[PDB]
Amino acid sequence: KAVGMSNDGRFLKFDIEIGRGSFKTVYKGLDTETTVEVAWCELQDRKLTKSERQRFKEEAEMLKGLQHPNIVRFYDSWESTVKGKKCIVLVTELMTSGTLKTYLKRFKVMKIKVLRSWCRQILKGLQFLHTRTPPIIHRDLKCDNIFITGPTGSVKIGDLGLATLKRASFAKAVIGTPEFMAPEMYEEKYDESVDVYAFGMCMLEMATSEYPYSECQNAAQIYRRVTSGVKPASFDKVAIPEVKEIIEGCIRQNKDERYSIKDLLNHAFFQ
Ligand SMILES: [Br-]
Repeated sequence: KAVGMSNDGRFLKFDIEIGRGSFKTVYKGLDTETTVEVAWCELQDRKLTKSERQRFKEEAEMLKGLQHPNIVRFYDSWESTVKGKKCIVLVTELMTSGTLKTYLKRFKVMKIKVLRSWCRQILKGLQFLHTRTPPIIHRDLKCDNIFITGPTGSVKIGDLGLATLKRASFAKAVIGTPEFMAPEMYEEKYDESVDVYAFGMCMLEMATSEYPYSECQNAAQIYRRVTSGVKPASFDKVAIPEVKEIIEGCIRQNKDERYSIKDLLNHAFFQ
């Protein structure tokens, strides 16, 4: 049934595809030690630099020991080869129910009581990562990497291994839907506040049911609006005055003017 193994043989690869990217292919896995299914994701190694390659060798060990209700479990990482393609396999907790992006497409408008519930859980996980020693910065938090455990269940934060491959200082092709980014990401100088900006945009997408800066055609058009202080058109479509007020304080142009995770958890909306 398998088409791969984890060298030590703790988990094996199957020929069942779930997700796809420009560098990633997600297949089903199975832990032999705990008899539980996992996510086998191959990452083409040839595309990765030596500077980012040695990071994976060090970051993975730290990600292994992390345990949190709102964090997708990281198990192992190693370099792999199939036929003539070099790759790196990330093995993580399997998420079958999907993401927030698929939920927002499936159910259009999201309810207020479930929005409060999930956003709090995102902040619970974000606080966890920042309170680690040394602190962990997500860098690339978006709606399609916040995974649901069920249709009613809690949310978990994923793509932690993929986070170091965000490549903000890198030039990428103009294809598909352009991704928004924090003002200080383009300069590689960032901290905890970069995840707050990402959260504010995530809550915006959860409330308005649409992708921010959709009026723009390319990423450069988004850059001009983000760096100058021009907010997305969807921001005005927020019905709830309280939710809009929280978003506004998270998507500030200056990183020093943004709310802290502590402030958002202590906020009246999140009880
Ligand atoms: Br990952």
